[PDB]
Amino acid sequence: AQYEDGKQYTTLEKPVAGAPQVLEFFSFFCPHCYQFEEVLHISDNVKKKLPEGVKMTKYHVNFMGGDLGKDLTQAWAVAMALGVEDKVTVPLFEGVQKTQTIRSASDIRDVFINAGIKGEEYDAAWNSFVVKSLVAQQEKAAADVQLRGVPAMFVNGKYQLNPQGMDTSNMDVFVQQYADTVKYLSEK
Repeated sequence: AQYEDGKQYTTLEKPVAGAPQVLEFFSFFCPHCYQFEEVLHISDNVKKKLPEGVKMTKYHVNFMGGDLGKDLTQAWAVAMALGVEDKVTVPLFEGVQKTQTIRSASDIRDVFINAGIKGEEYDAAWNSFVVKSLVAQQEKAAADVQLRGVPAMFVNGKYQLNPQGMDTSNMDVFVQQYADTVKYLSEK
């Protein structure tokens, strides 16, 4: 066929029940993730092609960057709880990978402050059980699929995108193949 299991995607031989429809994992320490977000704009092009009645989910992971990796998973929970993902994603990626000015939880906090989140509001969220449970969700979703690498995308808890099987000569063509593959898997 044109889309073949083991080529543009793989099937999980243990499917995950009740999973989010489109579920993407990343790390602010992850070099391809930086490309995916700032250069390729994957999440965004996928969304533009998804049918509707299908919502998109993105989670941070712990297994890169040790202690700071964990802080970032908690900060991303704060971002989700406050609905400020689209204001902190770029400065967090650049702070970790470009300027390398993020070295502590306080440095992560500064990014939110600079993005206009008030200090008390950030700290309140950081310490809240709603954020604790949101951290728990991120961990559980990753555990459910035995996640050992990012970037990663899963459709309906049964299919895993396989970008290694796509031409990268042209960055735009790669992105559409990626997005079109997600749509195909979505309609399966």
